[PDB]
Amino acid sequence: KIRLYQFLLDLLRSGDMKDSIWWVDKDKGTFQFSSKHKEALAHRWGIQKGNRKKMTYQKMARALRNYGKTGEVKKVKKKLTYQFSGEVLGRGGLA
DNA sequence: AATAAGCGGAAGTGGG
DNA sequence: TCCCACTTCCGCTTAT
Ligand code: NA
Repeated sequence: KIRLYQFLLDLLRSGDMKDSIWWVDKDKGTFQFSSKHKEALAHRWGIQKGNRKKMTYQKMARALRNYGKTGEVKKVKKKLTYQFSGEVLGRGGLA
């Protein structure tokens, strides 16, 4: 099963949910979710995973928080805004 | 208050 | 056994 950070990077590449998530500074890997449309994106994550319950943005963000220590995704000091690591960005484009 | 978001411990579930 | 990679639940805090 795909990892959450990869699901998000792939969405940003495809633009399929551009009203729910977007790059802020793609060269730096900063991205942001829509206040009003993030739940639809969270629902898609849960369905992709086949989880028992309906996924919510809150649960998805709780998972994102666990990447802060290992570094794949860090929370930036703006609402609903995060930053991928250089490792995630480089390996992603190469893959 | 109403609404929204942030913080994050802890217990539960997957798939090795 | 026991970690992976989250998921789910819960109580608390901050927004300015
Ligand atoms: Na605010």
